[PDB]
Amino acid sequence: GTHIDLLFHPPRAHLLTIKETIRKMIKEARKVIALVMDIFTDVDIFKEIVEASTRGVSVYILLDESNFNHFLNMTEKQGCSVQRLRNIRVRTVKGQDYLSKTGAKFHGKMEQKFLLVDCQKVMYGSYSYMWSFEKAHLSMVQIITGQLVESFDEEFRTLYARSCVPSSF
Amino acid sequence: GTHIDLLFHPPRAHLLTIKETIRKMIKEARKVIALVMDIFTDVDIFKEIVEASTRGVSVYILLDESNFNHFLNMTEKQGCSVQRLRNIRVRTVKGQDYLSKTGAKFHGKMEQKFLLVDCQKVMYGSYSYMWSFEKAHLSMVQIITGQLVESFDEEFRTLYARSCVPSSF
Repeated sequence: GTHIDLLFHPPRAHLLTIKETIRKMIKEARKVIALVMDIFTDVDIFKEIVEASTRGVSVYILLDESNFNHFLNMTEKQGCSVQRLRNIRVRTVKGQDYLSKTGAKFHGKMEQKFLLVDCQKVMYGSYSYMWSFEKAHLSMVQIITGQLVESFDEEFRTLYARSCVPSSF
Repeated sequence: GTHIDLLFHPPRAHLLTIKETIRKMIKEARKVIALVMDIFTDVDIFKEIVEASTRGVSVYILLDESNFNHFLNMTEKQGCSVQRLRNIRVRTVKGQDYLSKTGAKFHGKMEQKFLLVDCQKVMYGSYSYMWSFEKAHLSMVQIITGQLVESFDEEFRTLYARSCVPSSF
């Protein structure tokens, strides 16, 4: 019962860019937006999420811990105190704990990127929400509907359980 | 007309790790292995691929250009002259050409990775073939069969057309 389409950046035969398709998915949200992302500095996509939250959509954002300050820096430059928006919850996720050969205890990264809307549609792939993925890199995503979406919902709830309030907050 | 299973690292409720599943896909190859990868330094996966090529399997490897010398250094340290293996072709892919803030010319990265075997099975996701994805990071892949595999074959041929002989050769 699963359907999958592919999109590329730079775009191939398809009408819309990956970024235009992200904006469409957020505009079409009725209930819930769930986002897992490694680096998030794109102001246009951020503005779309904030607008969704003002019309009553619940928004849950999970960001890689080591890159969180880039998101916080962007929201501040835009004049937005995001921690005051009650309809948006932002939390951070760490990778595995490991020890370096000088004995220090480090953690790695959450290497995971997907957008899950109304428990009904997913965008999954290698595109991160930053300028370099518009101007510099080659990337691809899947647009997913049907039974497989339930597996992405289960993984989002598992990462949300692991996630923490950001230390800056 | 497409079936998809999810695997995680660290593993969840599945018997094999992602790396064990990669080795199994390569051992089961009968005709062709097509790999797209951003960084490749895992000696164990490299040895499985070489073994497949001695079996008569045709192997095509596409690597991100900026990271290529990490792969070359690993093969040399293992005492392998990968140039000499006629059944393996290794080529590099560049991202988009762009101009930086200061006007310097750079190219971006190929942010893509997937393993395509015998034109009938794909592993697609965020796992790279390096130590950090075993011990430090969280990642996920899909095992894909059915009609969508043709779309990955088409994209591999398009990337192969774009790709170049590595400058380091």
